[PDB]
Amino acid sequence: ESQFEMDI
Amino acid sequence: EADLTDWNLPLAFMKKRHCEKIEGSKSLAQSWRMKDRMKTVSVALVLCLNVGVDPPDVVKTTPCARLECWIDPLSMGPQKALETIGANLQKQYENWQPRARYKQSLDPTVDEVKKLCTSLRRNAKEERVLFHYNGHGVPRPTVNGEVWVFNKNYTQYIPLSIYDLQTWMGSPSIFVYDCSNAGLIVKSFKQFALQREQELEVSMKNCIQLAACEATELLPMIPDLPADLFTSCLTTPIKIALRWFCMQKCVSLVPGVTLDLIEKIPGRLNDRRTPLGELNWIFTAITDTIAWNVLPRDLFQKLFRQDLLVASLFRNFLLAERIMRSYNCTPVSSPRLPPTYMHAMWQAWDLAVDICLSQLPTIIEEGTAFRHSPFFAEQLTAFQVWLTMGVENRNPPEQLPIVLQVLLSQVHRLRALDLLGRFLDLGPWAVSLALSVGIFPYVLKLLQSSARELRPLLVFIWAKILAVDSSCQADLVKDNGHKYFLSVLADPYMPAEHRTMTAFILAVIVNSYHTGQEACLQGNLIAICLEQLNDPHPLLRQWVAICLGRIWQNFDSARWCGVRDSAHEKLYSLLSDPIPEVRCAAVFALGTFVGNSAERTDHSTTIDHNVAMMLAQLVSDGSPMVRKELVVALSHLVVQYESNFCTVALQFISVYTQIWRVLLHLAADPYPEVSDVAMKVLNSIAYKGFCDWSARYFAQPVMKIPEEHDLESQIRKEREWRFLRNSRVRRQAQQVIQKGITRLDDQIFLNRNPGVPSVVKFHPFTPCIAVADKDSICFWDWEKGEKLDYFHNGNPRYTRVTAMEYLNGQDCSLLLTATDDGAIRVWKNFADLEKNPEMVTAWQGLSAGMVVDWEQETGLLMSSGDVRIVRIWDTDREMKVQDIPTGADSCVTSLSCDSHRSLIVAGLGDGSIRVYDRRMALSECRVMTYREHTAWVVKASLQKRPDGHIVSVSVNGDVRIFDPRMPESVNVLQIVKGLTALDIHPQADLIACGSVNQFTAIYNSSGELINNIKYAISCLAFHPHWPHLAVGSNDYYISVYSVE
Amino acid sequence: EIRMEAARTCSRLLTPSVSQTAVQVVADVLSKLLVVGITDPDPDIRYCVLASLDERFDAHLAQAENLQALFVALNDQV
Repeated sequence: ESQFEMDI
Repeated sequence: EADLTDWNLPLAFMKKRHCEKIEGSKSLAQSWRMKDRMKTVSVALVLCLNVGVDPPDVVKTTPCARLECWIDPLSMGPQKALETIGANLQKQYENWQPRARYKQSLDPTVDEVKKLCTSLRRNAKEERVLFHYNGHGVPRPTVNGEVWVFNKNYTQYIPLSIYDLQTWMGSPSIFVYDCSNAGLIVKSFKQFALQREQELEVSMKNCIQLAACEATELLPMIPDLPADLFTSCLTTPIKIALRWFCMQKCVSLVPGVTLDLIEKIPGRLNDRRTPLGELNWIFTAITDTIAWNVLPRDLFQKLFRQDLLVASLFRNFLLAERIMRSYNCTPVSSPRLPPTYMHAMWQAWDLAVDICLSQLPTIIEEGTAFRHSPFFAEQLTAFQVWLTMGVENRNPPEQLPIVLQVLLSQVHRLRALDLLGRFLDLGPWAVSLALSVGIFPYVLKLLQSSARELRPLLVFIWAKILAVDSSCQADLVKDNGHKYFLSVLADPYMPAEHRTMTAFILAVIVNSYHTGQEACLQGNLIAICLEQLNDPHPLLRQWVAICLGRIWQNFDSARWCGVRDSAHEKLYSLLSDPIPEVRCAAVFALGTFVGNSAERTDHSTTIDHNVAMMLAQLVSDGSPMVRKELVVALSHLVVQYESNFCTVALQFISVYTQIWRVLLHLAADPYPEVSDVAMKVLNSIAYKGFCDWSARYFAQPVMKIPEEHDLESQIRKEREWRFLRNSRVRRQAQQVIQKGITRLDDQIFLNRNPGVPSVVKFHPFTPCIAVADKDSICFWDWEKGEKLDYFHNGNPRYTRVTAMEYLNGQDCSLLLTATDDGAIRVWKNFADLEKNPEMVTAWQGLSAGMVVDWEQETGLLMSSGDVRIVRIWDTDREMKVQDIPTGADSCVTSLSCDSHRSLIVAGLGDGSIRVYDRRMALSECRVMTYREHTAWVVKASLQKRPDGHIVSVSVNGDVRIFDPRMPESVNVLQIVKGLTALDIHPQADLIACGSVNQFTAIYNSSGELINNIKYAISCLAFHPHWPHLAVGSNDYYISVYSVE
Repeated sequence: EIRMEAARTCSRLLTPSVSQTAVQVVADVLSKLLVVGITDPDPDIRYCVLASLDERFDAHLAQAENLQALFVALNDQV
């Protein structure tokens, strides 16, 4: 889904 | 003068300027809705090169390093070479998209390619497929794009053309051509596609292409660079970038840096804390920045947002252009981009690289800890500096794609969120930009973050987003979302401002999404609302009520629960709030409650009946918003009560009768919109909003500095000059008073009146002559005598104008015009009457004609006298009326009040003036009976002087001055004999009496009368400040008399 | 002579300016001064205009557009 490996 | 003349005196309809903003807003383009989701599925690796075979086209040299995938085993023999190179291309493409289906083909021929393309099409047909040609070790392509297959024998060649591949590759696809003259292949491909599309008329627009260099030029041979320079640039940007950097710098300013160190850099390229991951992080930010800042929107979305792999390849393509330029090669692509390698941003890249390499010695060498770069901090600083002036009529910031990705880490995230919030103060403009660039799905993911300290920012951000993107269909609610904001509002310790914003967010969620109207019930929002009614914050109470109403809408179970906890009664207790807005919210919520009763009746019809009564009393309220929302709520009630009005309407043509009385009173209100809507509701029954403003508030900018706090504002200067004008006019009047006054034997004004001058009034400044007829107010310029326009009052045939006044002695007052039928029509637009005759409003003063007296320094308005009582309206709060039952027996008088105390005078009745102090209990109303005028009293009034005598006129003409504390102590003059009225000017030794004939009579306080002034009489009016007498004669002219 | 002495005049007149309207006045005048500082064929007026850009205007010179004008100024005949 995300284009980037986000940190939640 | 202007220092005190600028009083803290608001206008009674000042709030109208805010209250009548019953409006919505606009939506957004919403380009973020990436409806195209076509992903890539599979990849084909066509390694046409034959190891150890030198085509006749080429003549190599000793430094022909033929590295491909950084691996040159011409020593190992052909088979190991092919195996290793295939494995390495597999591994490299996996780094950008692990999930694809990879097929290899090393030295194919024909049926291999056909079978591969057929299998690819069978696996998927809509999803794109990647394909690339190596294309080394084979002859140069022809004008037909022919490509030489070999049959395990270099002489046994087959030139496959483009058409066969186009036929085999029909689905959407990406092609990459690492040939010498690849631009020839692309050009011939587009020509062939044109021919195919023409035959289809007897696939284009579904094809992406990247080419190594132009048709008229060949790839270079460099001793140090890989032979597959284009492939490496598109595939492994960092290694080639650093290596080119070390080889290309003309003068090195960082000695010790060498390729041995470059081949030993510690990191992973997927850990932002490590050096290499940080360097990728900077690289990605810079390239996205350039791409966003040079292209238009649609191309940007197509290349950088639809697909991950396409975005990565173009991101690397820009670096490929930069590097290729220095060796006389222009890469070629499907839809062309503007030339980008002059952009200033590239300099930043170089600087960043240097800093890392500047410490690469002594980290590898000795193990010293790695230091982090200042790049993102500086970019945030630049963005802030742009914000500090933040004008929206210029370019937007260049750094916005950088802060977008600063949000994705966990180091600077708080500061980036703060700056994004400041950027989203701000207007729909900033919201549109920040929406188009992206951001929002990442914030939706942050909603699920465990960091509660992120709560106040996110709320505010969302408080703007839903304020502008009101049409958002609640993707947050799907991933909890609503529950998160429920828990947010559940906090009592959170500030009232953020609680109000969370209440608005919950209101929008319930309004705009049906499953939101279910989730509000799932989490028990009704109880939380009823708890939050106990807060002085006005908007929070309004949103509590609006949330309750919207919850009750379209659900009977919610309505039942509202009954269960006595929600409607607690809401009814909200109707004691002075603020009209909160009471409008309560009215709306109660109307929705009854409307969603669903006519279940049971016992709750009684409750519904009570709710009708709960609103009926509010007919006593004069507040315009409340009146309008009352007629709206009564529509929401009669939607159900029309089931039984079919019988009861004959009364109009218990509860239903009172509803008819309510709707008829609202119909009878002079206010135009309220009366019109009430008449529509009455007609609809008989034959058979503020929420928008409140939501509109949030989308407005916050932290606004008023115009009047800007010292050089034109408003301040204009106000000061107007107040100086008014003060100097009053000072001229005071000079006239102080220098001594003679008989008003001079003229200032004399002009025709179109009709009866029934009432005459003026300003306590430059006194624009206002005169009321039966059904209009006509104006004349006073200093010059020029006649002006008139306002037609719309009075009935049985209605005159009985009084006039103003709502300010210093500023742009609204003229009140009080008529026989209890109505008051109001407008300040007598100022520049020739230019702006648009009158403002009207309302009901009553429920001796009608007379109004405004208490300027208390905010009250005293009203008489068709009723026998005194009606005290308050206009600076809930617009209610106090009913004072005096002892008068009929229509009373023109009332007056000495502002030093709460002293009121009244009476045209059975031979007495009734004077009382309102501070006494208002159920006895003890009145000083002034019985010296036993005849029918006329015009009881007060002296505003310190002496404070009571003025009285008889019907028989007796004029008398009572001591206020002794009715027996009186002074008697009896001047109105053959004269029509009386008018004292307490600031001057002037008292006018008019005449029954064609002259005018004036007399001094000692009684000295003259009867020969000529410049019967309906009206007499001394100016409030000038000692000048206005005569509204019965010959339908008006004249002003002045001191000589 | 008008250009020289009146550029000096405006440079002195914006000593006291700083409310929002004053901020807009400062911004507009600085734009009108920077354009003269670059484009005017006479060299002396360019030199004097660039010399008059006192430190007190730094808050406006840190904007991007004015920085671009200044960075163009680095390469010149004089």
